[PDB]
Amino acid sequence: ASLKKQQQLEKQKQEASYELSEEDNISQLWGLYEMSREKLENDDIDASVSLVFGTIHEADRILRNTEDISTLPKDFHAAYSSALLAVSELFEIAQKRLKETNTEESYIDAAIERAQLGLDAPGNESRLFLALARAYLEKVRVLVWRHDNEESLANIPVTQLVNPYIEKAIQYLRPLAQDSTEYFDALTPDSLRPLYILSSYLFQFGDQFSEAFLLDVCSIITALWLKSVVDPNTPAYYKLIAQEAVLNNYTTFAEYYMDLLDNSESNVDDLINKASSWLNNSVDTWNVIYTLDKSPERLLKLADIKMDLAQIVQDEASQDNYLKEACNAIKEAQGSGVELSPDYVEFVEAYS
Repeated sequence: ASLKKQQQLEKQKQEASYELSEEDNISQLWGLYEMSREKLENDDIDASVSLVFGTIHEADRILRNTEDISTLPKDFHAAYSSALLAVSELFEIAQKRLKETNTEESYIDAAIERAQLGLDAPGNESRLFLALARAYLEKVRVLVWRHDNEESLANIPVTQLVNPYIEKAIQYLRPLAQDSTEYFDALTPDSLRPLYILSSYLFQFGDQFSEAFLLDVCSIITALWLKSVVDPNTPAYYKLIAQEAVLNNYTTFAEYYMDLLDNSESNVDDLINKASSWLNNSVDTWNVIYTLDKSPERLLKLADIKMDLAQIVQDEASQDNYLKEACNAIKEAQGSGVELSPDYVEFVEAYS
């Protein structure tokens, strides 16, 4: 029940740890950051950088003109943190405006430090939790890169390096994913891009996590992507970005079960059903995507999903259906002028 939602939710957090181990000026800070994201979306990244540094300078100015900085709301630290992270994100251009002793990673560290400073402030915490999560996740990505490229780190296991920030990210994502956290406009598909770092980390090093941990953390991710666009009046364009991430997450999870299949001999039945289930969640989401953006090359993706179903299903009747659906999707794509790679071409020939 409702008390069970908290009893199980609590078990998720437990296994998770074990597994991983005036004022109106605030609204206007956010506006500057939001506008920087509008420019980024329009691919004018120089302007996006200007708006970002503008946000930071305005944050500094609010701070020095505030009698008591401990009264600045969480949303102030959240906006400032988000601006700092955006400098890291756009660092290739942003570095041009800075002294040479500056790094992308240092801006990620600052974004983390600034959001953490908000943990103490008054006010709604949603935007802060999102800022914290986004910054922790960019830190993960950079640590992965440092692990592959810095000689000092070569012999430290990636997971050892990175799990503490993965754990912190999940600590702040989990509450945002709850239905008790009402939607809020900083929760955009754009803002959730760092969720890809978490997904692939889990995928790439899933071999060290329980199944239950994966299912727990993956449903957090899915829940967030979906929430960023549940308002039925979200423009299709944004719905698209979220649904493609959800689809990536479903196919990734299917592939994880299919991987266990292609090794271990137990329990094929269990593994086949779970894999199929995610593959079918994929078809559903793909269909949702296809209504949002009917584009013939997408049919090749449907075909891939159906071939995976064909590959693992245990009854011939279903297998024949899947293969036929794949074939039909591939032919229609081609009939709509989509270039078929030799793979696909040969599958249509091999089939009929």
